[PDB]
Amino acid sequence: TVPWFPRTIQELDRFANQILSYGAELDADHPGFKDPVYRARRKQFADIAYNYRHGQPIPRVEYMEEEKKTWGTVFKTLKSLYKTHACYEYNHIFPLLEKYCGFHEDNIPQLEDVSQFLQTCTGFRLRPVAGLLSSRDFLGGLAFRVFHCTQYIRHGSKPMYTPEPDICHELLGHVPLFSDRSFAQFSQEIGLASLGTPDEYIEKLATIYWFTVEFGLCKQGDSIKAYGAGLLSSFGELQYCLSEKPKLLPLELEKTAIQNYTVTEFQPLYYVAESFNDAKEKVRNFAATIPRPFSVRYDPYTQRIEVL
Ligand SMILES: [Fe+3]
Repeated sequence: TVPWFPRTIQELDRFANQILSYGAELDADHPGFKDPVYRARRKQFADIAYNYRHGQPIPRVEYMEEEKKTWGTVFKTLKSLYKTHACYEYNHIFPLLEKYCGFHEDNIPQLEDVSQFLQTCTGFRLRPVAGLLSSRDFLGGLAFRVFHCTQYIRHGSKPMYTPEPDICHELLGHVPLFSDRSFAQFSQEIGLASLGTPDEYIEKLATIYWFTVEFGLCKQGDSIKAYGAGLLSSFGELQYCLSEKPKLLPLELEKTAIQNYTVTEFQPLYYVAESFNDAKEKVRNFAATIPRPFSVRYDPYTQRIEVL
């Protein structure tokens, strides 16, 4: 048989009831483990994601001074590297995010405002997400240009560290790239390639996602820059990734999809994309080889996937 997949954007609502219910915040080594206030705050954000329904505005949240401080520290520290380390598309949109979304050290941008801004850029939109979605569900949302986004922030005791994505990572790492046309298309191609795809191939696409959307390097003229969200939200790894230490290889999906990696240390190897249009073409070609008895297409006019 073929695994179920949403045919309409509203159907993404099925995902909220298929996440991992025992999150990282519950682990003994989590920065906020012993903090009961943090614990309740996280549950509060998880309840918002749980009750969220496609089409609704994303609830605004008054962040505490402590949380704004953690955001400020992360913002301030990462900002210094973007001009020289981030890909052109990133730096091109950041000023706009600062002007229209309140991307500033003293303020944590609200997801609703960021979502509206993205929608006017590429039709991408955000949906608050509780915890960990399976790769199949996470990738599936991209097909509709929907990005499942965390709303909670890392624990304040370790502002430069997070064992999971949190709002700083989503907004400083992912968001600026989703405002780029080609990137949006490229991201969506991965999502489309995952619809109704067999588990074994979902894993291949998750790995490709890891080496592009999360830890990708882009060719820029005769130079190289970072566009991966995991890099763009990592002070240490962002500087490291463009140094002489890591091994760099051309994005080549047949090899990239099988490549192992660990999410604990700096990546020893990175794949370099020629451009987002090219990475998009490569994904499309790779999707072609995935054994699926059907073809899928997204119709932005009706917000439905057409199955051939
Ligand atoms: Fe991420």
